[PDB]
Amino acid sequence: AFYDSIVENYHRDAVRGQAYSLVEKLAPLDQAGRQRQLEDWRPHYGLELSLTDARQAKLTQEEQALLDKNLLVVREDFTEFISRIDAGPQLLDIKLPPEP
Amino acid sequence: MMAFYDSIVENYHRDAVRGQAYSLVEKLAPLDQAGRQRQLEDWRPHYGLELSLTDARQAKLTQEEQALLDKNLLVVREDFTEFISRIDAGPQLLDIKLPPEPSL
Repeated sequence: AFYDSIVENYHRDAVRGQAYSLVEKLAPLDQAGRQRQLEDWRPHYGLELSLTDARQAKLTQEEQALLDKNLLVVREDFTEFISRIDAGPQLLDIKLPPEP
Repeated sequence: MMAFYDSIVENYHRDAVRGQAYSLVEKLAPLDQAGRQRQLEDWRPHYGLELSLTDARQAKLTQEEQALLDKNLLVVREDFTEFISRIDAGPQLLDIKLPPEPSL
């Protein structure tokens, strides 16, 4: 719907730079290096950070098509963001802080 | 309880932006003035946020807001769309603005 598109694109815009900077540090690292880098960030981040992939995330074909374009997949009422990291299958998951 | 509502919204936005600001400051703080400007220019084509440098004079910070910076907490402004962050012990601060909002 039009509301959904505009809000989704806005949050895409608000988070794409954040995702870029996290990916820029994660992409050169191996699997263990990525997990350690996530643990290093967590005491400084209000966002929930984790690694995932299309199977663990149950990505639809439309969502995979976004990742092919290096666009953020937006889920969970505009609070979860999934980013391509590189040419490989492992993805970055970013969640906004929990609400009170 | 709507009487405190602005503190809930402020703390939420501070929580959502504090990590972003930390990662930006980590790159800016070690750099001299030319390096900070260069780094900002390299970031902009990858960011939907507006990124700039400011200080307490040109931001017209209140004492309350300077008190937050002294604690390395984000100053939050402009309908929770602008965030000002301490960079180091110097006067130059980081200004972060969310993307333009849609209009009816």
